[PDB]
Amino acid sequence: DIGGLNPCKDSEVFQKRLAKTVKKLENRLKKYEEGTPPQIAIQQQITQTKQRFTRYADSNLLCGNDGLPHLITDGRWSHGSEFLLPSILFLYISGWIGWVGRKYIRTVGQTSNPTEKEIIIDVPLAISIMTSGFLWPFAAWQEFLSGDLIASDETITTSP
Amino acid sequence: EKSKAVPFLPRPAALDGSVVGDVGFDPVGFTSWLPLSYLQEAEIKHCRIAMLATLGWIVADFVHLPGAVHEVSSLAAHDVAVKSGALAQILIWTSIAEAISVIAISQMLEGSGRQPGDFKFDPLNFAKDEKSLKKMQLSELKNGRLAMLAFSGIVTQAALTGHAFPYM
Amino acid sequence: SHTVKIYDTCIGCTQCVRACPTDVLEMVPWDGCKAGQIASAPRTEDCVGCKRCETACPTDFLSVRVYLGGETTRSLGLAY
Amino acid sequence: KSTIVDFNPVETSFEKWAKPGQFSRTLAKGPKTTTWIWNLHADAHDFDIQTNSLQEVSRKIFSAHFGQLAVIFLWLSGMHFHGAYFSNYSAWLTNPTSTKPSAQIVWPIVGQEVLNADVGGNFQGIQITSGFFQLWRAEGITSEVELYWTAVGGLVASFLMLFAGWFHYHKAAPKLEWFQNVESMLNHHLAGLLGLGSLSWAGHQIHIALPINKLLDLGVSPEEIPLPYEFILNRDLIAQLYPSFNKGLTPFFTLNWGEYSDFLTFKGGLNPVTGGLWLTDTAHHHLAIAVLFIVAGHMYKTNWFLGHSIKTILEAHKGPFTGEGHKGLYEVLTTSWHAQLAINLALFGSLSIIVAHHMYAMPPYPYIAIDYPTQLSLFTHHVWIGGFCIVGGAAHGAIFFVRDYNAANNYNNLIDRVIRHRDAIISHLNWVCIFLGCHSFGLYVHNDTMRALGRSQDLFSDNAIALKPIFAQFIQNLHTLAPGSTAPNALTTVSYAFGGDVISVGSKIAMMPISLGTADFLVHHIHAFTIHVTVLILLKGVLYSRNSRLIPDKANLGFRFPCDGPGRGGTCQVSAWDHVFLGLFWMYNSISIVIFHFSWKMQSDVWGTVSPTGAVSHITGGNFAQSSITINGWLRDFLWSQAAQVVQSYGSSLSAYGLIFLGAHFIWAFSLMFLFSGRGYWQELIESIVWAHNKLKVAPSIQPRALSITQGRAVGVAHYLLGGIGTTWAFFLARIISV
Amino acid sequence: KVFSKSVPFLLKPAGLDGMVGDVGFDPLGFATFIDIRWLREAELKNGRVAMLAFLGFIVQEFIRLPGDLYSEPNGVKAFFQVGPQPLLQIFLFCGFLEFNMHKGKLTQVDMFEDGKREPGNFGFDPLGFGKDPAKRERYALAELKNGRLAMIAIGGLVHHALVTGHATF
Amino acid sequence: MKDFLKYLSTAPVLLTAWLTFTAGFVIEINRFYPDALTFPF
Ligand code: CLA
Ligand code: CLA
Ligand code: CLA
Ligand code: CLA
Ligand SMILES: CC(/C=C/C=C(C)/C=C/[C@@]12O[C@]1(C)C[C@@H](O)CC2(C)C)=C\C=C\C=C(C)\C=C\C=C(C)\C=C\[C@@]12O[C@]1(C)C[C@@H](O)CC2(C)C
Ligand SMILES: CC(/C=C/C=C(C)/C=C/[C@@]12O[C@]1(C)C[C@@H](O)CC2(C)C)=C\C=C\C=C(C)\C=C\C=C(C)\C=C\[C@@]12O[C@]1(C)C[C@@H](O)CC2(C)C
Ligand SMILES: CC1=C(C/C=C(\C)CCC[C@H](C)CCC[C@H](C)CCCC(C)C)C(=O)c2ccccc2C1=O
Ligand code: SF4
Repeated sequence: DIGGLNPCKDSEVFQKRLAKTVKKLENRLKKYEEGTPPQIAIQQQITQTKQRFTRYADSNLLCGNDGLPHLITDGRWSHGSEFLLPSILFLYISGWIGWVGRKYIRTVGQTSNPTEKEIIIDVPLAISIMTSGFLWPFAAWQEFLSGDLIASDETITTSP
Repeated sequence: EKSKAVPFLPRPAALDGSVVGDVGFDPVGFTSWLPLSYLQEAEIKHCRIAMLATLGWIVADFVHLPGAVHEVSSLAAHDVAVKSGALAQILIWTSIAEAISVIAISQMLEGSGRQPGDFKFDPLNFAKDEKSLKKMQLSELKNGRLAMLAFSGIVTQAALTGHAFPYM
Repeated sequence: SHTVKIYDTCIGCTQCVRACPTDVLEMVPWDGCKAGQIASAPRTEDCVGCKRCETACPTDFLSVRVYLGGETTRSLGLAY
Repeated sequence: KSTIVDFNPVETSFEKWAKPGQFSRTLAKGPKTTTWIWNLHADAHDFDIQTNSLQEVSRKIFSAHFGQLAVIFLWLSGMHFHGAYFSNYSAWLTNPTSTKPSAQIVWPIVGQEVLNADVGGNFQGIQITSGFFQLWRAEGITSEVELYWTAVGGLVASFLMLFAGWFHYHKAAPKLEWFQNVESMLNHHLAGLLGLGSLSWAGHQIHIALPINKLLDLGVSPEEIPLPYEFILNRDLIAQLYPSFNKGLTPFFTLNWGEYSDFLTFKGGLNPVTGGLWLTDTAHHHLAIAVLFIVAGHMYKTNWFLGHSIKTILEAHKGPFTGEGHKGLYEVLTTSWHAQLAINLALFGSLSIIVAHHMYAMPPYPYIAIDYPTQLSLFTHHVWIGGFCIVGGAAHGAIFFVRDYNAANNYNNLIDRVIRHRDAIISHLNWVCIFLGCHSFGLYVHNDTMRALGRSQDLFSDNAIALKPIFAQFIQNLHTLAPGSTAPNALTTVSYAFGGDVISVGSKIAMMPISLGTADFLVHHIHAFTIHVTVLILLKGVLYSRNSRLIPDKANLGFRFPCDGPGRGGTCQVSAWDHVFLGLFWMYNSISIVIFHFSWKMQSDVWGTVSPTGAVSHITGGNFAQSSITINGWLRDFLWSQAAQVVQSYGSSLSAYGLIFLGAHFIWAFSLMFLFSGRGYWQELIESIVWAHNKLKVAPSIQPRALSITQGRAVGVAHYLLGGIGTTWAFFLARIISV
Repeated sequence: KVFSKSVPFLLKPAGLDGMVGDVGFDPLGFATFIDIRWLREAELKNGRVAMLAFLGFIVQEFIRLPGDLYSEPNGVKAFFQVGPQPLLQIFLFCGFLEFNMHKGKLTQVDMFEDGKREPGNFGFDPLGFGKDPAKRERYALAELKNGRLAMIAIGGLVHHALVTGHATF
Repeated sequence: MKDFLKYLSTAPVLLTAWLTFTAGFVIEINRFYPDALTFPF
């Protein structure tokens, strides 16, 4: 399909990889005894390996000639769960972190001892700001509009 | 000088007379480097816990709650109750009570006025004036110490010899 | 020998002179500051370039500046 | 109002916990730049600059020692708890020669359960190379319940040491005169600590370890072995194995000590069953050590008209060549903690290296000689600790010279006379270092270039120009002839390394004569050269810590400073700290070469398997003799060849070793950013980053500053050491566990 | 010292004075390091949501809607059978409600920044219950107590469905 | 418990607690839903 890849559900090398891993795990399982915790752990390993391979097969995942899932990150929504949705999730979380950090910096920057409140965090104010970051996309595009997001010329510059 | 309990030892210098159950017994001077209120609270907590524990051990070796899980001796009941989750509920509610206790003991140590072990729990009265309260505090302390020693003996004997209620 | 220059931002706090290990700087009368004194560099032939002088300077970007130049047995700190 | 302690000196309060940097006069005002954060940790234990009183520094040091001992006890308790709960110690007891010791199981997350290896005995976990199983077996511990109780005792002891530290800083802190009783301290540490510890351990060995281990070697399973207390209450369970307890203590008090030859032997060699030292020999050794140390503890005058005064001993040791001699040394060592730390750390690291040597040379634990990973790990770890401690001793000698050295109090004594001719010492040490390096390494390079040019007869090899270590071979011959000639009451040599028979346990070689040829000559001279260069750097740091021809007032700049400036052609790294930095680098080099020599020589010419007919086949096959004489040989037949197991560990239970190999490479390369660069570039880059932050109104109030020059060097050296030591760690462990 | 009325062995907590549910219950002092107005707003919203969700349980197991999707008497299993499409619409509608009811200021630092906002007072009163101020305080206390009881009961019902799987009945 | 809570509010203790909590919920997500290469939806 895309880039010459093929779905992993029809990739023979993918099933060969699964079979080889299961065979190695079973051979390891053979050298232990009865329902002893080592055998239980190896059986859990086998079950998890089978579940992971089955989930990857039924996941709209494209496999190359090596039988490994390749990620299609050109931007198409068909393979949108590989990069685009995790990209949105990370952008949300990281914007949350950056927004709460910036808000805390600007909030304790207007107190008597701004530097003290950076090594000794005001946990009440920190908790107040941190749970308010869920609106960071909206807060950012409400502070940029008001001109409160960017400094203009009070920023320092070197000699040249 | 010359504490009441040990007549040849000096008075512990932190227990003069103004505590219930104060016979001047502190030979190793635990009160010389620890707060008196803290030790009193610990002692009263131990007294109550061990009284409940002794009564429960003795009763549960006689009467069992309905169910197959409750058909074990008190010596072996810990491993069964922890597996069934019975002790998990007690742990949860005891932890809630002990967090409230953290707050209470902190407030008592930093002023307040709460007497050690005084949770004001008194649905009935059983103590109307100062004299009755002092007498009942002494009774509680003595019964609690006796029950702590009794539970110690009960557990040690039952573990040594896996006998029923007579742990001889 | 190195080159040492003094600039009128001098506040005459004498910290440069009392930090020179080779007696290069000295305090001379002046009328451009409250202290009425300014640092001078009349013995730059003994300047070693250690720049202790400008480590003790409190003015914003320095009032004593050391420009390293040609080397000499005195400026190289050679006891041999 | 005791005469030794002060009562309630410091109040137990949490107020100062909420004021970081309260100890320092400069840091107490609060942070203004990020340099304050780094200065906070760099001055935490520098008690000299926190107080102006030696008494307060001594009390802080005493409580810090208690905290350290509590940490050590907690670590030991954790080790015993892991042995009790997450180990296959019981299975290893019944099959020491076929079960690999494991005492750490790995949770099944993110696929990391592959790390749980097939260590044997129906167990999965990480193979343990610390030798705790062998130590516990030598202690007579035959059950995991005993390990649990030892862990509980360790926890109790750790709490006790924590309480002791708190008590002796806040409730009863000793006075300066108590700390300065060096005669009493030496008497107690020599008699009580050392001698009585040896005596107590001899008692434990005789009454617990001797019978239990004898029963274990006889084939008695641990379950039917009597509990250790039964060997004390019943004089018949121990009198069957050693038929001399039937006489009781009467032979001891009647001076008929010959009766106790049953369990106090002098045999030498190794136990043929376990491959370790005879535990009867060990018990006799500890008894003799106890008596010797107890006797040695009655030397210094403490409180009676009896014993020696160290001041009078030192002051009487003058000479024509040494002026006032040792006059003033007693005042130096009783008023400066740094001098004591220097001596103790140097001798402590040297002792650690000696311990490392004597460990593999004479394996003291049952079934530890045939556990090659344990032997390799123990040697390498102890040599690394020794090198670090020696560098620390040099560092604190330099610190004493900078800070606590008084010129007036040391007029014409040994310290003064050493400083007065420091030039001669350093110049001759420089010449010796150049001579040794030229010779050792250039002989290596000559071998390499002769081999590369196809001239095999021009090498410094055994089949070529030969450099036989005749002096060491003479000593080896003297030791193998000692039993019956110079040690007439010995039955076997102290170690089979000096010569004798091949000792094998379960077809695995425990010890064997270590032949010394031209390959050992070159590597030994490499060791000497590296040690000499490290000594050169550290001694130059110590001697030139106060002044020099460059900076005549270097002592006024302190022990730790980056430079004096770009003048004098450049005065980088003139400190004494910058010498402990370079010396750390050279110690890494020396110890790395030492452990490489040990690993290759052991794998190639000691370790291996013995055929039933007596044919010895080694791990590598004797390639050390002919291929360790060229640098290409070291690169190919050792590094490239034995790195095969590390690089091929992916997908196996040793994959963690490959991951740590790669990560240690990454950290070592990361160090070079700090080692090669300078502060100005990073400060000017932080300037633009701060511009961006200010543009987005997110510039922190604590101004971000690049790490100071000294801190940049410290970060570089720490990362370099971590990366190199971790790379060697992963390489050694994967290689010696795979094969 | 005053000592709390609810927890009689603890000192009276601060910051609860002028409230409509004050029994002095704050052993952990959450009102000291968190704004009391925000705490009351959160308590009221959690209570109202829990009441609606408890009523939703009881109605769902009884009545249900026509259709194959809406055929699970168990609320927990109904959360999965209904699919993501109906749930995401509820999520977006609740978001729209949140935005319009608080008029933009939705966060802990933004809400109550200007004051003039009684905690939990959305002005929602179409049926007119609450014109008389005498019964207003009683209604507020009843709403608070019912909300707390419904939080406890919503947890109880959800966890009953998880440990048994059938229904509440 | 006024300065102890201030000590717990210091940068190292707060960072250690936050990173321990963060690693905790990450590890537990990866335990309950392991081997997640793509978005679950
Ligand atoms: C230290 C207190 C304590 C502890 C840890 C236990 C623990 C146990 N008991 Mg037990 N018990 C206790 C006191 C205690 N008991 C007392 C005082 C009595 C006398 C009424 C009993 C009577 C009793 C019987 C008859 C049985 C047990 C059984 C058991 C086991 C499982 C079921 C269970 O939890 O009990 C259930 C407990 C009860 C039904 C009665 C408890 C009454 C409480 C203790 C008195 C009120 C105190 C109050 C609630 C404190 C509030 C706590 C606060 C934090 C909110 C378990 C090992 C069962 C078992 O398996 O036996 C082997 C069983 O059949 N116990
Ligand atoms: C026979 C008596 C005796 C013994 C056994 C020790 C033993 C020790 N001393 Mg010590 N000391 C003694 C007499 C003694 N001292 C006297 C008389 C003085 C006064 C001059 C000092 C002054 C002194 C200082 C200033 C320091 C020590 C330190 C140490 C420890 C060295 C660390 C070590 O090797 O780890 C081995 C560890 C163990 C074997 C663990 C078990 C040891 C336990 C704690 C027994 C300790 C014995 C103790 C003195 C008994 C007092 C009990 C108390 C109730 C009175 C070690 C525990 C150093 C240290 O680490 O500080 C804590 C240290 O800085 N000592
Ligand atoms: C008994 C051992 C001992 C003792 C008591 C001391 C005590 C002291 N040393 Mg010292 N030192 C030692 C051994 C010792 N050292 C050794 C072995 C070396 C050689 C490396 C040195 C080298 C040394 C130098 C070069 C300096 C000191 C300094 C000091 C003083 C201040 C220390 C301080 O505040 O650090 C606080 C503690 C830290 C900053 C910790 C830093 C963290 C380390 C560097 C990294 C450890 C990594 C660890 C192994 C884990 C890595 C694993 C990874 C995967 C994460 C203090 C008197 C300084 C001073 O001014 O003396 C007056 C100083 O300049 N020492
Ligand atoms: C492979 C890299 C390397 C090499 C070769 C050296 C070499 C040396 N270092 Mg070192 N050093 C290194 C890395 C290295 N270092 C690193 C990375 C650091 C950073 C921490 C240091 C830090 C350091 C310090 C701090 C000190 C040294 C010192 C020394 C010298 C010890 C005396 C000696 O053996 O001289 C003999 C020279 C050699 C062994 C080099 C090879 C010479 C060949 C084999 C023989 C001669 C060849 C011949 C002349 C060629 C002629 C032909 C040509 C003209 C074409 C020596 C020059 C010490 C010193 O100054 O000397 C006493 C010293 O104090 N080094
Ligand atoms: C009921 C309750 C609290 C009730 C309080 C009520 C109603 C009163 C509230 C009010 O008066 C106040 C306070 C103040 C007023 O202003 C408001 C009102 C509302 C008037 C808590 C329950 C709390 C209930 C709890 C904590 C239950 C926990 C259950 C657990 C942990 C079960 C675990 C297991 O089931 C598993 C998981 C697996 C099994 O195999 C094993 C086990 C162990 C059995
Ligand atoms: C534990 C609890 C309450 C505990 C209360 C206690 C101890 C109260 C004790 C007291 O009152 C007493 C006794 C006496 C008072 O005088 C004093 C106090 C001390 C005050 C509530 C839990 C409350 C728990 C609640 C509300 C949980 C709700 C869970 C929901 C809605 C889950 C939905 C999902 O699970 C599904 C359905 C499908 C999943 O796949 C997806 C999701 C979405 C996760
Ligand atoms: C990069 C660099 C800096 C800048 C380095 C800085 C500012 C250090 C920043 C450290 C951050 C802020 C904290 C550490 C973050 C790590 C992720 C934590 C360590 C990892 C743990 C596992 C230990 C210098 O200041 C410097 C000075 C002198 C010579 C070389 C250099 C140099 O190379
Ligand atoms: S900065 Fe680097 S180079 Fe410039 S002086 Fe200090 S040390 Fe020498």
